Amino acid sequence: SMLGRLNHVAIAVPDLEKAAAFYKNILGAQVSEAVPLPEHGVSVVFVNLGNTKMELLHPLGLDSPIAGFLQKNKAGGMHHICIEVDNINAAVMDLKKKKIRSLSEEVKIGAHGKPVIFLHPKDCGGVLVELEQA
Amino acid sequence: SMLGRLNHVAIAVPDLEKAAAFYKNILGAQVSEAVPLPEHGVSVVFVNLGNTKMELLHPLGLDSPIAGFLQKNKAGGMHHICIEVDNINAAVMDLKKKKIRSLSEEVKIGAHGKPVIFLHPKDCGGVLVELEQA
Ligand SMILES: [Co+2]
Ligand SMILES: [Co+2]
Repeated sequence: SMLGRLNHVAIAVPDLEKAAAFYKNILGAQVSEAVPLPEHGVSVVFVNLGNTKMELLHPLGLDSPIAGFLQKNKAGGMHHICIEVDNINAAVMDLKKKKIRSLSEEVKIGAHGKPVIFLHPKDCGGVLVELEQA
Repeated sequence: SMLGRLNHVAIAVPDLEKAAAFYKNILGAQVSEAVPLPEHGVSVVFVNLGNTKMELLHPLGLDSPIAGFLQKNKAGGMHHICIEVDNINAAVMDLKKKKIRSLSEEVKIGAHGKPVIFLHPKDCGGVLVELEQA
């Protein structure tokens, strides 16, 4: 099938250090060191749950894509899910053909250095969905 | 005691049939029939992504535990993540000993027929977390 695995659940957090330490030292998760991603305006910590990852995100620089989310959601919150696709270009053409209003039109290189597209919550799906080339 | 896999990401949706059909017929996901869970005050559709599932949730009756979420988030939204643990009782005692204010006291039987506990976003972790016995 075109649609694949859940690659990550992304959580925006107001304190990346504290969030990472909670998963690591309270819950006993496998947690990475923080990685700055300046191109993407965030810092990330990866929580490896074995089957998938949680990405803990915090703004990096004054123009972060998640800065506005953290003003609304001061305690942090679930920000998006990311599901893999076998072929992102075939997937974009298909979704364009289906004429869905949530499609974000332009394929960009995402935080993993692979092409992605975002579907906003505009067709009953209920969540921001990042689709990433597998 | 030891933390395990992500069992599900739960999404609250204002229209369960519309959300299910989006995943199935727009994204090409494997999607269950809607299952009412009256004891838990919701109806669920399971989206099987192979590595984990999405549980799409809609209120069933008046005092649904997600009814209040759906008033705040009219388009619906990510409601919780569920992570497995090998021993729910051990985890509850460990968490009670760590004195974390996110801990929700009562072990209940969840929709999967397994004991669960919830931790709220009160300790820098960013999301509602359900822990469920493996
Ligand atoms: Co992402
Ligand atoms: Co759940």
